[PDB]
Amino acid sequence: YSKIKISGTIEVVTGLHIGGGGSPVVRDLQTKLPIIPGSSIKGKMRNLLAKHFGLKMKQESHNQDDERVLRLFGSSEKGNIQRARLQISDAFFSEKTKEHFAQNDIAYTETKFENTINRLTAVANPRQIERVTRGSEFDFVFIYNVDEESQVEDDFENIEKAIHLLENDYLGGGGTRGNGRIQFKDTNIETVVGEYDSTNLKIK
Amino acid sequence: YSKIKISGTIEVVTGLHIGGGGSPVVRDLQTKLPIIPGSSIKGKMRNLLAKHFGLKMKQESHNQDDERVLRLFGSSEKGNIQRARLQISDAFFSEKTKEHFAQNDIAYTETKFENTINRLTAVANPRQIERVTRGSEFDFVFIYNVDEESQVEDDFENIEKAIHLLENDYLGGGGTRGNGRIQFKDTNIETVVGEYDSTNLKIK
Amino acid sequence: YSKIKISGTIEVVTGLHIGGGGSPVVRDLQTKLPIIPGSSIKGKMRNLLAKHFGLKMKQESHNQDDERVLRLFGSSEKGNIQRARLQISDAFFSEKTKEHFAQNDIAYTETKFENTINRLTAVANPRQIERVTRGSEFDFVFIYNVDEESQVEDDFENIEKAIHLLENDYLGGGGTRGNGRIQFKDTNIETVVGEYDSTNLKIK
Amino acid sequence: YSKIKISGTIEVVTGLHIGGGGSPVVRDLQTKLPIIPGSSIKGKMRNLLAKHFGLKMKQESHNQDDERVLRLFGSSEKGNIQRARLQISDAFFSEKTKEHFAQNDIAYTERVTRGSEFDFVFIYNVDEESQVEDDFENIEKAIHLLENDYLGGGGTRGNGRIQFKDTNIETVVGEYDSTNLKIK
Amino acid sequence: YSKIKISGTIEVVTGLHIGGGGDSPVVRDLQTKLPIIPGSSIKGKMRNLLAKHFDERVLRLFGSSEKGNIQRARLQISDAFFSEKTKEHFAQNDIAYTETKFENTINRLTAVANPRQIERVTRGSEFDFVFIYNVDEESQVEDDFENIEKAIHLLENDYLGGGGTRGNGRIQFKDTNIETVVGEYDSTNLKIK
Amino acid sequence: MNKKNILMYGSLLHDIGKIIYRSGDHTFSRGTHSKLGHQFLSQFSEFKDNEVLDNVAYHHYKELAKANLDNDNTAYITYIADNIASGSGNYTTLMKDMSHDLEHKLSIKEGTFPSLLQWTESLWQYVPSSTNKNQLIDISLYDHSRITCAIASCIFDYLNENNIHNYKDELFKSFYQKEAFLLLSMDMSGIQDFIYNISALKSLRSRSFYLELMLEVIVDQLLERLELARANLLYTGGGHAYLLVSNTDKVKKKITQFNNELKKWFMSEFTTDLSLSMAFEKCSGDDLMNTSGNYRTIWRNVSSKLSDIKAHKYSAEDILKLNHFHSYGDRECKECLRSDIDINDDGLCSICEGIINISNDLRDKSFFVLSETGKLKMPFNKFISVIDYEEAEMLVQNRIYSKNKPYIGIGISTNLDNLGATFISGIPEKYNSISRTATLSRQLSLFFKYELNHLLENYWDDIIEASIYINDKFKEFT
Amino acid sequence: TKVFKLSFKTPVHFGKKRLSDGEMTITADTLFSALFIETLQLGKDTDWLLNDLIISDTFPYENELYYLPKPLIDNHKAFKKLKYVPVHHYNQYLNGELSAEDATDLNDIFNIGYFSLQTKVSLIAQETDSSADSEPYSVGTFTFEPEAGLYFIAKGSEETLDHLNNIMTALQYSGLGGKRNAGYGQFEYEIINNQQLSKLLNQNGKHSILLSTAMAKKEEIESALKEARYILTKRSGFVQSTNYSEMLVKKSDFYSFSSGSVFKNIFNGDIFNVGHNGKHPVYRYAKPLWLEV
RNA sequence: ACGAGAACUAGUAAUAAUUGUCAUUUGCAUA
RNA sequence: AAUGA
Repeated sequence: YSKIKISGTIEVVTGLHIGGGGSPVVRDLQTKLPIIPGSSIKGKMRNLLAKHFGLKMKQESHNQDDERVLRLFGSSEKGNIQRARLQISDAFFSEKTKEHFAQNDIAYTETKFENTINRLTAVANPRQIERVTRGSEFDFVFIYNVDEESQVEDDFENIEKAIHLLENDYLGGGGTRGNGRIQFKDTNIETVVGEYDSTNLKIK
Repeated sequence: YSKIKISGTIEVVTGLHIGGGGSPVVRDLQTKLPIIPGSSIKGKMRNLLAKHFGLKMKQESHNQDDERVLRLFGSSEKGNIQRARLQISDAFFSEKTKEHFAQNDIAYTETKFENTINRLTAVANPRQIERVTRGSEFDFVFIYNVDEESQVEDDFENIEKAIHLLENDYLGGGGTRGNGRIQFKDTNIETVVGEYDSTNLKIK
Repeated sequence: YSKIKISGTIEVVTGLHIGGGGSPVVRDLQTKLPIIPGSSIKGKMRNLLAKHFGLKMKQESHNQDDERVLRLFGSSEKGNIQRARLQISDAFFSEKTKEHFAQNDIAYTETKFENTINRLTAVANPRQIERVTRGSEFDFVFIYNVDEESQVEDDFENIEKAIHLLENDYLGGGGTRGNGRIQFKDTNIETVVGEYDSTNLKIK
Repeated sequence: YSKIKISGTIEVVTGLHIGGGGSPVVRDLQTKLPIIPGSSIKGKMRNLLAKHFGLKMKQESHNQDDERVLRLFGSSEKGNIQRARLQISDAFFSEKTKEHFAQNDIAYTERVTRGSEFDFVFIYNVDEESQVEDDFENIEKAIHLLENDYLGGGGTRGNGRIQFKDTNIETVVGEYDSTNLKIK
Repeated sequence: YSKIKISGTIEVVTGLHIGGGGDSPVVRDLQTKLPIIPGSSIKGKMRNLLAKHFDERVLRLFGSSEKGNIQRARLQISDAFFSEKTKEHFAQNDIAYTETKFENTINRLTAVANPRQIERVTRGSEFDFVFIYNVDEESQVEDDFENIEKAIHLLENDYLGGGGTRGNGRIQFKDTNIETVVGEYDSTNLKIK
Repeated sequence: MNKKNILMYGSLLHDIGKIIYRSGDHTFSRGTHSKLGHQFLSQFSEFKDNEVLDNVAYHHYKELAKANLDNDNTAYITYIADNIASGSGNYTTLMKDMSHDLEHKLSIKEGTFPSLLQWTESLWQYVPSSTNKNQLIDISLYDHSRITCAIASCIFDYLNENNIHNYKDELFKSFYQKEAFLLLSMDMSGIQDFIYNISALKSLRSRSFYLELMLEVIVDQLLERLELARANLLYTGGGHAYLLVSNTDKVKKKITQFNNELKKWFMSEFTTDLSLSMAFEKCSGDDLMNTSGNYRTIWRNVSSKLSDIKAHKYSAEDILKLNHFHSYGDRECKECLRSDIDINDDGLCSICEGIINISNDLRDKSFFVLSETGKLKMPFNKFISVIDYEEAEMLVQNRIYSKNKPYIGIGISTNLDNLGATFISGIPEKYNSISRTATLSRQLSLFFKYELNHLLENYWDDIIEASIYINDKFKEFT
Repeated sequence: TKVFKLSFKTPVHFGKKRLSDGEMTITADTLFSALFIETLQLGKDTDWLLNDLIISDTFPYENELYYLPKPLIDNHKAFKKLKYVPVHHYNQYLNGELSAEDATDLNDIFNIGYFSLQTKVSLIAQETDSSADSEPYSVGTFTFEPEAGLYFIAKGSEETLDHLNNIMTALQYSGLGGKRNAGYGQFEYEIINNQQLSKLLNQNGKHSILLSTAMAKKEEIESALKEARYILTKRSGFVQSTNYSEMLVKKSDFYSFSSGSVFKNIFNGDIFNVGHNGKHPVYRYAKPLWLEV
């Protein structure tokens, strides 16, 4: 029984709006800074990697997916329980970035003003959207459980596919209108518990 | 499943005034330079390509519009499920322009003084408008989702129609007085995710 | 739905003082050469072609105009939405004029010294004003949208009359004392978007 | 709104020296040949016409003139708008004079050499149908006074008196009859 | 015969959700309305982890006592409570004790979304805890403490409560003190991290 | 026909001419109520008992004053019991129906008295008992008639058991003061503990039913052992049974014997979780009547001796036999948690399994039958079994317990905060009699057992709403 | 004749028949059990305290106040809702000097904690294997206010009570209830001698009030119940480590008097054997601790 | 030798899909 | 800069 740890940095490319309040952005209430919830990341990876493999109409109805997808994220509802293997924790604002922003006096949040033009009348109506600044960083951690020895290489291949797909997609809302693009950098793999070596493993 | 990448440069022909913060312009605050938001590009292209096809008064009432328009830009509102197939990203002030403008001592912003003459009174009122400078450039990236293997050619034909129409129109605000005229250069098509071909595809 | 292009050259015969930087002359910051803002042309043409038709004092108080002017130019202020159908861009020095002034070693600006002699005291007060060298040529473009297959002919007759009145007038400032007289030349019509027949139209 | 036009030529007899340079003469730097600022003719006709009618010392202090000058010439600085109805344009040579001088090999500057001709083109807007006759008879009077006075700087020693010839009163925009007018 | 007490504090790294009432309603006291971690929660999670690692060890330390053989529990785990330092600091900085998180679910084939709420103990809080060990066999205390150390390690790299696959529950252990409270057995050398 | 039956029959219906006079039937509404009733009943062939006619014709003063009856005839004892108890077309429709029922349905032979009792109850439970202008009549005619019967039977037990034959001279105030009859009380403990011994929410009505049925069975048995009827039972329910008997040596000995048998059986069936206590205090004809407010005193004394008997409910032999070893280690009842009884395969003992089965049957079937062998245990080696309607009439052709169904004529059948002030005081002055507690108990029972079901027919927030509604209704009640 | 004060700080589970039950106090038999188990655990001698120690029931206390069980000596509606009487009024209670309004105020002031049904689950089932239903169960707990708790009375010589001191010092780290190994029921204690407690314990009268649960020996029962007012309560339960199967081992039923009993004639008690088909005896405590008023 | 003792309120799901800070406005009037 | 949705 072994547990493998993955840590790294999320970098914001264009403005990001997780916006879980409802238009505010989600904040920790001990520090008053933005955070990236982990259920967002898990849900987006579920959707993307599921659509990669065959997604059927009958498989559309029941929220069941391919066997591989269920194996990596868990089903545990179908009368055939499936325990998950990949635990996704939240990510928080980094100390390097808060130092930099306080030094150069850069506010942490933008308020973009937007407009809509309706048809037949051309009377516009405006609105306000808050969004994280670009150049921000967050620190992310993943844990993966070795419930079986012979599936590790395949599972990490699939996680690499999910990373690629997410890095060519968006997190949060307003993704088609511009918001929410990310990259991952400075990763690291380590066997934090157990006796399973993880030197040949990599997530780009 | 496949995602295809479009990329290129926007060339500013006359003054551009998005004014997203509004008489200032819309700026980043990690670098304090102008940008072109993706929202405005999407909206203007959509309005052109909808007007070019049919526009009915009842269809004018509620933003109900042609089928191809909703297939390529997304509605999923009227109980029919349709998420957008084209992802449009923001445009960031390019590096070559930065180098040239720095080493010739040319600013990034014109300040134009405007006048209004009243009727039957002949009193002038002055105004100041802050326009992005001529000769600039920006960089843009689009992502295309392939949700159906037998519509790629048609959707790309509609896209090149929208691009051509916009090369004969204005982006921004106050374009009926000489603002916002743009051009597109150096367009490249790549398939980022999948095993799909993009050698016969083109956009002018 | 289609879009016609009107192009040509504006030739200045007398002094041209526009002073948009104001007593210098408005100038591009990337080439360091004068321009005519499109705002000036649109405003001057609107005032001329609007004074010709009925110009009521009650309409002047409420800034209401004649229906022809609003359909050709658009106001959308009285609760009735009217989008402009004629788009006017700026002007710039033509290549031939640049080559001619470069070969002949002739500058682009004249400094005129003007003397004011005042009543009852006779004290001569001098002034310096900058003007654009007479005999230079500017390149202009208008874009015409078709929204109704019929009214194109009437619209082009009206734009003919507007060009005529402008050609018997001055552009810019300092007109009632010798500056601003220009004319149009080398007008061309070429349908650039759509499938419309506009080869019998004639702009002189 | 009809645009009527006046055009004519001006003959030079006394070696002229305007003083547009502020000892040279003002030149358009496209042809290096003498010109005449339109402010010159505008202001000089203005001053003569103002002198002819009553001129008050209090109005001299405040740069106020008669209603005729405020209409024809127009100032629009007292809080009452008066846009000018007589666009004066800058005058150039005539090609006749240039051809004659080139054939006879005569220079232009001594001062403005004698025997020149100048093409002056005025544009008159008809903002009111009725007052047309009064305005044009006033312009005729002003032209006569100018013909019997001097234009230029420092002309009080024999320079700056010139003649009017060869007019043509043509309507260029409008549908108004302009055959009964005259400006000699 | 000796009794040993292991005392310390546990810190909440990401939001915690035990939620016995639900699932938003987090377990509290019904009078002081302060969140607590029941000892059954810790006992069960540690049992599951340590069993997955490997038996007679789990049976001697947590006790079975009905499988045809009767073994009595050798480790007693108590409830945990909010600490005074954290109450003072939060009262000064004006922070609430509990957060509310808003979430959403998406229908396949229908793309319609519907909401949820999850109540969750705040980040940075602290709890105080004590465990008791009854020394019934002298030649086994080192083995029992090796096993308890492994259990605390595993629980440190895992989650407590509900919804931990989506990002809740992570905890840390600080400020350990190991004192022999009844008897004359030498426990000034033990360590638990 | 035993003379006891003669008195009892002339006793229940001795006051029916009052209805035939209120009905306005011109045929039999001209004279005094006694002769009106006699004339009415002189029709039907079954009711042609001569001494019953004599009993019903003269239940007042002048009637006996001018009738010069014999020395042994129940009209005198009728008079005495009546006195001690005492302390518009719908009536015409009712007497039409009465004529039809009397000539068609009922039987007059021995053992038909309970059927006659249910008949009178089902018909008369709302007739105004009297319309006296100087009195407040909070009683129905049913209560006057029934308590008159109970008093009559008790007076007869007393007079006959002491070997007196000259009833007239003995009973025609001096007798009213003698310690003639007794008040008797049964209280069963442990109801709350036994009712909440279930492991879900609707299952706690079956064992409520079991407790209620046992109380009714034991009280009906007691009345049978003493040669009276269910007339002599004032109140039942909760855990209580208030009853009235005679003050003679024979009944005292029989009460003692019955007490011993009940104590033995309750200990046998259940160890100590359910008991039964019986206490009796003697009363005179004056005590139940309102003379010097002594009724409160009587009630308090009965409660006092009841508390004392509760304090010392066992003896040394019992407590030593209880602490005697017995076999254990076998499983206990999964719902009832008691390991002294043999258990079946399903995991429930005899009584708890019987209760669950009888609740399952009660949800569909609705008649209970008291037999020698059957399903659920009862005192004295008797059992209760479940049967349906037509089955009930066939069994009647060859005792039956129901649920609030007033079926009449089918053999013998028995249809099944400030409380202390109401139960002990009632009306302190001018109305302090046994009849008033009778009617108060009847009205409270109608509210508790029948009106509560009607209220709940349409049924956390609900609990509060019901509490507020109950409080408001009780405020309106008093 | 010292008294022991105990404060808990954590909820406790005592219970009557099931785990769903929550109870405030426990009985002298439960504490004799605790002390006996702890002595056998510490390796000492049970002989000294088998037949020299007299223990009483547990009783509640509040800030500076003490309560005692209601003795079984006009409103007859308010007293029946009372379980404990304060010490200062104890004598006044037995002389009929307590009024209804005072009793009602007492009922008002007597809140010393609250109750809670904690719900839990079990996944040790085939949930480990595959799809299998979870099993929600419920435990009942009682919680004290910061200044309430329990007190006990113990008497005898000085040596026995020094032994008792040692036993309580050792015991204060185990628990006194049900789900002890789940995190319930620990305490800290103090040894007290109050003046008024000694005054009540040293009265002189004709009757006697029982502060424990006890049973008369055979040869005296016939003379014990001459004039008495008592309550019999069946006491059953399961054993801790008699034989192989726990289920096959369950104590034989026992009946004993309650803690408000009044006896005109005193009896000594006995420690009773309630074992059968076991390896070692299982004792129930039954020895009375009197107060004579 | 305490109505005892073994017993994680767990498990699957996120913040969504659509939307142009745009429409009207001559640095202009006098020696 | 002026008034709006």
